[PDB]
Amino acid sequence: AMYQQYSPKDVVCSWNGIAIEGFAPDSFLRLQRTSPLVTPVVGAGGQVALTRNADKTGTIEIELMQTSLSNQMLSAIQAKQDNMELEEDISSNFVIYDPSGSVLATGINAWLQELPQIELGRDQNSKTWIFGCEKLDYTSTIP
Amino acid sequence: AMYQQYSPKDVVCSWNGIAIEGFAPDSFLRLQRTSPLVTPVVGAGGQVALTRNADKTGTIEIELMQTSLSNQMLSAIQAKQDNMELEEDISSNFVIYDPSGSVLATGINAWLQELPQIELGRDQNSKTWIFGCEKLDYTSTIP
Amino acid sequence: AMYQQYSPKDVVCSWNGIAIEGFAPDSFLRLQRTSPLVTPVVGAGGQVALTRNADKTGTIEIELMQTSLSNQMLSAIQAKQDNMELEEDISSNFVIYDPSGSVLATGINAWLQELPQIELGRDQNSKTWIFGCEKLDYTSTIP
Amino acid sequence: MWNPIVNVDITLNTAGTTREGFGLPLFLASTDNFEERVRGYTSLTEVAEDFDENTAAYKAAKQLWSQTPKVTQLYIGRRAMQYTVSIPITVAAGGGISQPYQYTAAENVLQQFKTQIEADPTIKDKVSVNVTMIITKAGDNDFVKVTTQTVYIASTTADTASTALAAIEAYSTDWYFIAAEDRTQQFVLAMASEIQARKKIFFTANSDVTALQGTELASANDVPAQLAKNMYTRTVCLWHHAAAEDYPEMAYIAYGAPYDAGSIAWGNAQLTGVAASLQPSNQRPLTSIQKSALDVRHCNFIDLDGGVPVVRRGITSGGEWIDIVRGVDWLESDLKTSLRDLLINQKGGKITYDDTGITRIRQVIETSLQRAVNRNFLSSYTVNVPKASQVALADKKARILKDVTFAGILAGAILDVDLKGTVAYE
Amino acid sequence: FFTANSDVTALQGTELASANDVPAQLAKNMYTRTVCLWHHAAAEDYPEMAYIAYGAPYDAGSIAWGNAQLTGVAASLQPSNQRPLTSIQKSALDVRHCNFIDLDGGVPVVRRGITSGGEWIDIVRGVDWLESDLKTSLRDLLINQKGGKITYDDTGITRIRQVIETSLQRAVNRNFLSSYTVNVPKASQVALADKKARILKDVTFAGILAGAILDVDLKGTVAYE
Amino acid sequence: MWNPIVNVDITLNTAGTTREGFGLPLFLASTDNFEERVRGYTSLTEVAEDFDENTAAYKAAKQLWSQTPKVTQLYIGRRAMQYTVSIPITVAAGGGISQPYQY
Repeated sequence: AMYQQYSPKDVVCSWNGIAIEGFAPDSFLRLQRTSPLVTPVVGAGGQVALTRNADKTGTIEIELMQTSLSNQMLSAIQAKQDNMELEEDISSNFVIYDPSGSVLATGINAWLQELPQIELGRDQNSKTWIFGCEKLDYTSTIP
Repeated sequence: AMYQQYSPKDVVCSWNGIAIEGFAPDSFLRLQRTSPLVTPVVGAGGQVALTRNADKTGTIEIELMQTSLSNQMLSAIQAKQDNMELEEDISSNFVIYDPSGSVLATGINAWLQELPQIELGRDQNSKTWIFGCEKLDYTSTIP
Repeated sequence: AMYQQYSPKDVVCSWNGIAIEGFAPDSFLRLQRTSPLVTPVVGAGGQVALTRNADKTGTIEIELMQTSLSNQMLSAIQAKQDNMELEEDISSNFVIYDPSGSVLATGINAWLQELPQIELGRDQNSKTWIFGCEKLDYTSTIP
Repeated sequence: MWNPIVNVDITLNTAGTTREGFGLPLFLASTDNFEERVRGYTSLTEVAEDFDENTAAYKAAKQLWSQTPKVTQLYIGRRAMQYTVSIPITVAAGGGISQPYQYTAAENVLQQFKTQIEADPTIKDKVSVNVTMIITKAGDNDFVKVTTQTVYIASTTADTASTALAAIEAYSTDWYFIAAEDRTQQFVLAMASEIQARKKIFFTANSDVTALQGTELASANDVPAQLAKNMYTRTVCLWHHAAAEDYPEMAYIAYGAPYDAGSIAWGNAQLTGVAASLQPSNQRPLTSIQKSALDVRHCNFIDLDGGVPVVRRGITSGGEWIDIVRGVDWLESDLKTSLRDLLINQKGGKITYDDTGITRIRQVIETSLQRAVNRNFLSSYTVNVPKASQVALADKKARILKDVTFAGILAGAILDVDLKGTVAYE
Repeated sequence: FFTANSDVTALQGTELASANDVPAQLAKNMYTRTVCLWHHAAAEDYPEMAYIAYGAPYDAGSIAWGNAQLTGVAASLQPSNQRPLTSIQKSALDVRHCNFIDLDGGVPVVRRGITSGGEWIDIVRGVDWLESDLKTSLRDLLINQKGGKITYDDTGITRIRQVIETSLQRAVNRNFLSSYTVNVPKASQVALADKKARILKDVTFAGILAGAILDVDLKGTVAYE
Repeated sequence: MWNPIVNVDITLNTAGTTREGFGLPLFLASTDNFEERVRGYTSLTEVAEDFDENTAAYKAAKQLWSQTPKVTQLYIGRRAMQYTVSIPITVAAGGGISQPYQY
């Protein structure tokens, strides 16, 4: 037997009600936790006690093509959020749909954290957008 | 004469009662001690005295394919352990079976320490899971 | 064997009927006795006699995040106690619940002693509240 | 119903805490106060309802719960009974079937009763009658009682140790310690022989004065000497003068029952409210010669260090410490539970008969042995398993795995000290 | 055919030759397609359906029906005193190839899960599914020739070989089988009666089964040395 | 028969490992305890059944299994025997044929 087949074409990302499209040629998505699950402590005599970290935030980096139209939407969304009172909410779930199940995480209460760097040359350079999340939840299809 | 032949096919890893399968193309397993065995101290006159460290913990890094089914099992196991009281035990022996004897260590009272980073591109990227252990025991077949 | 695992998530503090939440990133709780248990006296000839101090008061310092909602509750509680007759009681037991048993003390007849200092910058600064207690009792689970 | 917003039931009775450990006690007594062959209780109050203060089945329970912390539960078994009638009635059977009988004004009266019983179509088939008169079991009946002043009644145990033990095991298998009311030489030896073929421990007491003399085990023939000669490693014998009609075995059981298996030492035990072993003739603590005589028989006793009674050594009749036996039994139980949990819960999959499936079993065996190593019961261990490429095909069709083995090493403890010194001006 | 039983005469006697209750008669006839379960509550209750539902929802040939855990079903109890069966009665059921609900010590589990003929239920169900899959795949090939032919020459025979091999590989992927072989006739040596009847014969194949583990035997020692 | 789902036979006797190599030992002794001219054993326990502790055929086997690792198997041969009678009976033959005699 062989495992399920991966297909970049059938990967869809969404946030704030819009769909993000125009993935870059390579490495168009990254997910990572901020801190590890456990932190061991070893005494001078060799005894071990475990600390279970409570932090569960993370980061979602999505990278797009230079002339993708999704760049305009994110800039337009960012411009709106700068003119909103602190009481108004700016976070939304970052949902990734992948029929192959190669992505195991979803972003709970994600926010926009950084803007892309812009570079120009003879060829096209990608643009990286960075997001945060209150809790990067890892789930699976229960065997 | 020539030494025994190595065979990746006949290597099996197990932990928490499940079998971990779907090794990555390269470097699918790593074992290492946290501290050295001895630490010399040299005085201004050249005398030497040896300190024998009591720490014996270690780390076991196992790396799997992007779409391997063993990724779901570990996520499902991790999700359960987050909803358990501190009094309940979460450690188990990490047993590696290798008929060639190229692996000399076993993990005593190992725990899950970190979750894999997720990246996507045109091709398939591996996923790294990291474990700890109270005592990374090195054994051998007595000559 | 290894000792019990510490977990900041499962630590709960309570006083005056309210629950105090929103611990700071580091060092969110401190407990200390005011005076030592014994005070030796040595004569000119070398003889020793021991004095057993009767004081058993202490201090409990709990530190919270800048925008934690528990800051409002404590300010509201303090405002009430300023408009109460001296005959009315203002002390209450400070109870700390910790399933790992890393905290060995409880505050008997604790009172609010100091208010936090407020500082603002580019980032978030914590706020420290200080309490007293008639008797900082050290207890243990009898072996 | 209406419940108060806050309900507070304050009382003045002080209470203590219980604890849970490996094994539960069972007391096998001659009784007819209930129909079931085994019945459980959780406190002395419940025991007092079924039994009176003067029965041994009540003394045994009273001794058990004197120690602290308490044992969670206690079981009581029922032995078979035979009843006898004479001239210086009512007959009951399993299921509450009761029939009275009467004749009015000895062999003639006994035969009248026998004829009335054998004529009754409701209860006769569940009992048997014979001529004094004797009434015993019959058919499926497991319970029978006779009660009633011109007629006299008696009772006596009517079964051997083997039969009673088998009949009680065929009802309830949840018990580890077993003690008995009967203290005759034959029953004790039979029960000791039976328990040896099982993973249980049999606690018994003794007060035979012939045990306190003679250091040669070859010539001695009292009960402790016979137990020692047979190497019954699963029998614990305690010497105590008050063993005539009192049961300190239960106090000794409760001393260590509440705690975890393989992590304690049963020697130098302190029992609350239990006096030392006294010579019956003059009520004075045993001399060292009598203690040695008990020692050669592997029989325990209550010693005085000078002001405090303490049970000494705590060894079985076979010479093996109680701690080792109980720890080994717990280890077996833990292995059995862990592998059972692995094999079950495969609800939709398989454990294939290849090296991948065998390594998974290796993992659980190693984890279950590490659990024992953590207690400081063992110190090291090893495991060996067969290769899936060399298993006989008969096993693959039977779906069973064989040839698994392991080894362990024990830790030990300290119970006595030897000391020497000197004093001088220099 | 799933059935239950509560005949107390089945719990005694280890010689199958002398026994004549229903399970013994089923075993004597080697009815490999009959599953018999012993349960006291089989008088007017139907645990057979719970046992069926335990494994019905899953794929064929990829599970084991032994050591099954059923929700809400109690163990097999002796009718006379409502106590779990003794080992002798379990052996008496065992010699009859009759199933039962055992207690590992705190949990009820149906044991073995074999038919009256001794064959595991898994093998029977997997073989039936394999036959059905072959039947569907070849049917899909033969149909859908809507405007063409499958000529009676080696070119047409190899096309059937291909689908048979694919359908057996589908079973190998489940870990039901482990290896297989296929043989087909040459078109140059087929009798002309078959060519007029438009039918293909003499196709055969073989397979090998995988297996599973259900019990464990263990020995060990303890010492100071 | 009914077998437990998990069977565990723990014991307290320490045990050692054997090994296999080239050649097996044979001990030629004067004996009459069995009819076959050669009989094999795998442990000292089996040897103790046929022979008593004071026979050389038992001492030889006891010496062999003192070393570690053990030898897998040991053979014992039987020499021909002649018997003598005097005045300070039962006669047996191959196949269990026995006949008593008396005067």
